[PDB]
Amino acid sequence: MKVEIDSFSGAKIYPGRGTLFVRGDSKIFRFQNSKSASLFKQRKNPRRIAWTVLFRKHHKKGITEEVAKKRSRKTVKAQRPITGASLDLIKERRSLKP
Amino acid sequence: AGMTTIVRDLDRPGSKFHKREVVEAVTVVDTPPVVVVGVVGYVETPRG
Amino acid sequence: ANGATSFDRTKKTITPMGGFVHYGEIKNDFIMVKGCIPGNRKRIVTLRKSLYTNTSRKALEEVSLKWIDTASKFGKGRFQTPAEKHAFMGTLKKDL
Amino acid sequence: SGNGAQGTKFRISLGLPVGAIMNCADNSGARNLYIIAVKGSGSRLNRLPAASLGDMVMATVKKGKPELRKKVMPAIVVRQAKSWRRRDGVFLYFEDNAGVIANPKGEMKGSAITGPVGKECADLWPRVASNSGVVV
Amino acid sequence: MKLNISYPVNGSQKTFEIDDEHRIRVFFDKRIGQEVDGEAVGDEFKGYVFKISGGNDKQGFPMKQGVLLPTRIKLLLTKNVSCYRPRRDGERKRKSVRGAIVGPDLAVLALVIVKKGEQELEGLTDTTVPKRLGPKRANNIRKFFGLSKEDDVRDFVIRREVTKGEKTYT
RNA sequence: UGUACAACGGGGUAUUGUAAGCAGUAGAGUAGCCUUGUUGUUACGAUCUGCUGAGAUUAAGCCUUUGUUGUCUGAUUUGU
RNA sequence: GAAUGUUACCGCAAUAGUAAUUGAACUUAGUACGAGAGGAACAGUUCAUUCGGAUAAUUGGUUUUUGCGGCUGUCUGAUCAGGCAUUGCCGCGAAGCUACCAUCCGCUGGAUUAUGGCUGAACGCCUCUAAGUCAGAAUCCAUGCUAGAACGCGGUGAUUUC
RNA sequence: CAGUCAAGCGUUCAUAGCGACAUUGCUUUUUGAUUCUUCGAUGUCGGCUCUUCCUAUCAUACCGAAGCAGAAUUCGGUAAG
RNA sequence: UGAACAGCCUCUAGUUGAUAGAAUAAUGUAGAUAAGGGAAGUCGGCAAAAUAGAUCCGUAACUUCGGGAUAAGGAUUGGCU
RNA sequence: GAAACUGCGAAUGGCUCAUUAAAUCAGUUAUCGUUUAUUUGAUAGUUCCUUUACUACAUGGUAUAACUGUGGUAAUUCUAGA
Ligand SMILES: [Mg+2]
Ligand SMILES: [Mg+2]
Ligand SMILES: [Mg+2]
Ligand SMILES: [Mg+2]
Ligand SMILES: [Mg+2]
Ligand SMILES: [Mg+2]
Ligand SMILES: [Mg+2]
Ligand SMILES: [Mg+2]
Ligand SMILES: [Mg+2]
Ligand SMILES: [Mg+2]
Ligand SMILES: [Mg+2]
Ligand SMILES: [Mg+2]
Ligand SMILES: [Mg+2]
Ligand SMILES: [Mg+2]
Ligand SMILES: [Mg+2]
Ligand SMILES: [Mg+2]
Ligand SMILES: [Mg+2]
Ligand SMILES: [Mg+2]
Ligand SMILES: [Mg+2]
Ligand SMILES: [Mg+2]
Ligand SMILES: [Mg+2]
Ligand SMILES: [Mg+2]
Ligand SMILES: [Mg+2]
Ligand SMILES: [Mg+2]
Ligand SMILES: [Mg+2]
Ligand SMILES: [Mg+2]
Ligand SMILES: [Mg+2]
Ligand SMILES: [Mg+2]
Ligand SMILES: [Mg+2]
Ligand SMILES: [Mg+2]
Ligand SMILES: [Mg+2]
Ligand SMILES: [Mg+2]
Ligand SMILES: [Mg+2]
Ligand SMILES: [Mg+2]
Ligand SMILES: [Mg+2]
Ligand SMILES: [Mg+2]
Ligand SMILES: [Mg+2]
Ligand SMILES: [Mg+2]
Ligand SMILES: [Mg+2]
Ligand SMILES: [Mg+2]
Ligand SMILES: [Mg+2]
Ligand SMILES: [Mg+2]
Ligand SMILES: [Mg+2]
Ligand SMILES: [Mg+2]
Ligand SMILES: [Mg+2]
Ligand SMILES: [Mg+2]
Ligand SMILES: [Mg+2]
Ligand SMILES: [Mg+2]
Ligand SMILES: [Mg+2]
Ligand SMILES: [Mg+2]
Ligand SMILES: [Mg+2]
Ligand SMILES: [Mg+2]
Ligand SMILES: [Mg+2]
Ligand SMILES: [Mg+2]
Ligand SMILES: [Mg+2]
Ligand SMILES: [Mg+2]
Ligand SMILES: [Mg+2]
Ligand SMILES: [Mg+2]
Ligand SMILES: [Mg+2]
Ligand SMILES: [Mg+2]
Ligand SMILES: [Mg+2]
Ligand SMILES: [Mg+2]
Ligand SMILES: [Mg+2]
Ligand SMILES: [Mg+2]
Ligand SMILES: [Mg+2]
Ligand SMILES: [Mg+2]
Ligand SMILES: [Mg+2]
Ligand SMILES: [Mg+2]
Ligand SMILES: [Mg+2]
Ligand SMILES: [Mg+2]
Ligand SMILES: [Mg+2]
Ligand SMILES: [Mg+2]
Ligand SMILES: [Mg+2]
Ligand SMILES: [Mg+2]
Ligand SMILES: [Mg+2]
Ligand SMILES: [Mg+2]
Ligand SMILES: [Mg+2]
Ligand SMILES: [Mg+2]
Ligand SMILES: [Mg+2]
Ligand SMILES: [Mg+2]
Ligand SMILES: [Mg+2]
Ligand SMILES: [Mg+2]
Ligand SMILES: [Mg+2]
Ligand SMILES: [Mg+2]
Ligand SMILES: [Mg+2]
Ligand SMILES: [Mg+2]
Ligand SMILES: [Mg+2]
Ligand SMILES: [Mg+2]
Ligand SMILES: [Mg+2]
Ligand SMILES: [Mg+2]
Ligand SMILES: [Mg+2]
Ligand SMILES: [Mg+2]
Repeated sequence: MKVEIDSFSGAKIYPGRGTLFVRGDSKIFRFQNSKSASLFKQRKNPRRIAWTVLFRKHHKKGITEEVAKKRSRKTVKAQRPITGASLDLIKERRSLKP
Repeated sequence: AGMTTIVRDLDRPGSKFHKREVVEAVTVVDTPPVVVVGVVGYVETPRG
Repeated sequence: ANGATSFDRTKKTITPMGGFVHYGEIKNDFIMVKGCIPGNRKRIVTLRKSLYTNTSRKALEEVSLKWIDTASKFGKGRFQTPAEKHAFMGTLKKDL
Repeated sequence: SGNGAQGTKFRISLGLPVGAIMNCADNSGARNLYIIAVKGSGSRLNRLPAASLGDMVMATVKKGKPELRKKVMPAIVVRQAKSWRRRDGVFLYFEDNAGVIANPKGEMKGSAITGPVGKECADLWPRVASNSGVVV
Repeated sequence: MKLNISYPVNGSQKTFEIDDEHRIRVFFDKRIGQEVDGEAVGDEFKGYVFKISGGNDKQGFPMKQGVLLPTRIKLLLTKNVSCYRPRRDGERKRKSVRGAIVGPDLAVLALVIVKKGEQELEGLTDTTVPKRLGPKRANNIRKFFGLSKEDDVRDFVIRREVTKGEKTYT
């Protein structure tokens, strides 16, 4: 059960819902309802239709907290040395100086 | 009360839609418990 | 989670967004029967046991739902829960 | 349907009644296909037979190679337009009515099908799955 | 689907196999690079945090960070790019590719441990594997040991023993 | 005279597709006064942008309600 | 819808009506039959046709929701907000109604016909028939479904005082 | 439209399927023959639409027969659901 | 407004006269829309739909050389500056 | 001395005669109208910085192949994560 999305308006298309259009070049366009489907058949440009995802994304509308920092990092520092060259004598000679 | 849609895997060995999803329409009947308040006895007669 | 499934999981009843149109909410047990039934919404109905034992195979098939549409029936509903709707839409001029 | 269609077909909306003309989709010289009959259709006083996706009709070539015109020949509907609904619950429709000329057994006449094809047609006649670009 | 887990602190890696759609479903709609808290994937991976790094769908096509789309696409790929090694100077090719959005259409996820949980994972936390080669350029040796441009390398370079049988070489 | 009924009001659900007002260094540009400008200044300019997925409508055969106001004995007839 | 005391609820069932239809594919099986060429069917599965009764989750149609938006002409000084053009025009448009253009459901018992038989005389033999009897059809009678006799019926509730 | 006799047809074989010369019938969607009814008026053809009925059954159910190996077909029965 | 005495809106003047009320069944009369097909409908494209102004480009047979011709076929059109 | 990186080469060769009619081609000009790997010959004291408490020159930075290892596809000179 895949919840598709509207290739014009960008709404979720839950099962058995809306229409599916298979264009000449074999490109599929899934519409959630007749509104997007007619607006599509009208050569309407979703980036000019205020209420669409594609319009909002392009106009940076309401995004707020995605352009807000997060926290996803770590801290490692473990030694393996070199294969064939005693990983033991690679920490004792690794006593360094400055 | 109303109708709605349902998705389920069909189990029909031999059908082109065996083990595939279908969407089917279903009605919903509101069904709160009936309360019993009497019994009625019927006898058979040559007139029914 | 009347309207949830072994595969849906999410807490939600069968009542669609904004409720069964021309009806109400369903706050009690219910029978969910496949297909359509004679008579219309709000009408007293009688569910009756079958009169013969059907070996149909079509009847016999044990069924388990995957998903029960709970989107509003008052329009072209796009959202199952008010949760789901808020997720996709964001905060609004009312709201927080 | 019928001869050499291994498989059944689940019923789908009838979009092409008799006298409809659909793009010839193969590469045999025919340019369009004029439906004069549907194979395995039934009788009802004043009902026009109609074809759906994957049906087998009887056509004549209205525009095409002269050695292909003025005669009857089978054909297979490969693309609809009249939106039908599948058992997974989708209502889908092609951009054009289209079909490919075939023989009673169901083998094609040309060596390719140009444009996409519906699965319910390709699932039904193998030699269409042979020559199919993108399906559905 | 098959998870392909890498412990890059140990250089360890091993594939696990997960059935049960609910356990998997945790990865769905998650992008490449999104971290995933483990306990949802199992109790063995309690606390473990997995960064999603890539993987292949059925039919074997690779993912490609940055595409979005839980579908496949067909892109124009270039030198210095993922899922393509050119064969010829300034050659581009149009190749299919799977989208960085996880879906049940995937044969294999590819995960990279970031934080370790409360329990050990066998062929991963328990084993450790050595970094094949060691520094070769001068200053990299002085920075794999910290020495100052005084200590002279020559005797700080690595030395790998390998034997002729009765002639062990260095 | 009460999990009463009604009229409004609130919340939900829908439809459309961003209200009026105000602001702007957006705007092909254009005028007018000199103190003729090292943004001179004051306005004006289809449209654009921001407050604004805003505003507006939403039961008339949608859903819901601790709020507000109100209503709750007129008429006729019937017996083995 | 008057009248069989009033009124109410729950029921019976006389009589009447009645309904489903046809095809293909898989498989049986390249099987039985055949020198070959050719070439079945019963059981099982999946669908279909013609018909019928509903139904509106979905998809489609419809639009005076004159709901939102848009456009022309003009009239209210401008603005806002509007009027008028027999519903001014256009896009979208919920609700309702609605489409093999959409979805869902369409029961199983008995008795027979033809026909093939059993036992068996007439007629020491023989005969499915004379007595008796078995198996049998898209038939018929039921089951089921729709009315419910407004002069067919039962069960039950309450039954008025100035 | 259907019988009866059976000389013939059917390699052989009257009657599987047919059938001459004759002869007996049925039917009343043929056409005639008649002129009874209507000329102070019974709206003339076909089609559309829709119901119902007949069976001398084209299909579908179950059967009998074949000059029925199978497949196909022909003759027949109960049958107008 | 526009080519206009056209249509549509308005000033002056003049009307607001045409039984009324409540509903919005069937069937109508008058006004409209319909997915996919596109005359298969029908005696017959009956009815209906389609086209349409203007500026530009482009225009066949045949001809009594006057035409045929808006032949056919295209593109363009607001507002503001 | 495999693999791989890096460099160069693959724009030569070979084949065909379809297009092409002032085009190609030819003989003759022009670059005072331009590009040119290579070959051959030449050609480079200057690079920092308010200009004493100096700037790695005794030589400054990582990020990758091959490789190890974990993988995906029926399938290719497909390639992913580590
Ligand atoms: Mg609609
Ligand atoms: Mg099937
Ligand atoms: Mg209510
Ligand atoms: Mg609805
Ligand atoms: Mg509704
Ligand atoms: Mg007809
Ligand atoms: Mg369609
Ligand atoms: Mg081929
Ligand atoms: Mg293909
Ligand atoms: Mg009141
Ligand atoms: Mg505004
Ligand atoms: Mg303000
Ligand atoms: Mg806005
Ligand atoms: Mg009403
Ligand atoms: Mg309040
Ligand atoms: Mg008295
Ligand atoms: Mg076989
Ligand atoms: Mg064979
Ligand atoms: Mg033989
Ligand atoms: Mg129903
Ligand atoms: Mg409309
Ligand atoms: Mg308006
Ligand atoms: Mg203003
Ligand atoms: Mg007026
Ligand atoms: Mg007028
Ligand atoms: Mg009008
Ligand atoms: Mg407009
Ligand atoms: Mg609707
Ligand atoms: Mg209606
Ligand atoms: Mg159907
Ligand atoms: Mg039907
Ligand atoms: Mg059925
Ligand atoms: Mg029944
Ligand atoms: Mg029964
Ligand atoms: Mg009986
Ligand atoms: Mg017996
Ligand atoms: Mg016997
Ligand atoms: Mg005798
Ligand atoms: Mg008998
Ligand atoms: Mg007897
Ligand atoms: Mg006898
Ligand atoms: Mg029957
Ligand atoms: Mg009944
Ligand atoms: Mg009676
Ligand atoms: Mg009466
Ligand atoms: Mg009665
Ligand atoms: Mg009685
Ligand atoms: Mg009674
Ligand atoms: Mg009584
Ligand atoms: Mg004789
Ligand atoms: Mg004989
Ligand atoms: Mg003879
Ligand atoms: Mg005889
Ligand atoms: Mg005789
Ligand atoms: Mg007679
Ligand atoms: Mg007679
Ligand atoms: Mg006759
Ligand atoms: Mg006469
Ligand atoms: Mg008379
Ligand atoms: Mg008369
Ligand atoms: Mg008469
Ligand atoms: Mg007359
Ligand atoms: Mg013989
Ligand atoms: Mg034979
Ligand atoms: Mg045969
Ligand atoms: Mg018989
Ligand atoms: Mg007989
Ligand atoms: Mg009958
Ligand atoms: Mg009868
Ligand atoms: Mg005028
Ligand atoms: Mg009058
Ligand atoms: Mg009136
Ligand atoms: Mg009407
Ligand atoms: Mg139409
Ligand atoms: Mg259309
Ligand atoms: Mg057309
Ligand atoms: Mg005709
Ligand atoms: Mg035509
Ligand atoms: Mg006709
Ligand atoms: Mg005529
Ligand atoms: Mg005619
Ligand atoms: Mg005429
Ligand atoms: Mg015409
Ligand atoms: Mg006419
Ligand atoms: Mg006309
Ligand atoms: Mg139109
Ligand atoms: Mg002409
Ligand atoms: Mg034109
Ligand atoms: Mg312009
Ligand atoms: Mg190289
Ligand atoms: Mg060469
Ligand atoms: Mg780097």
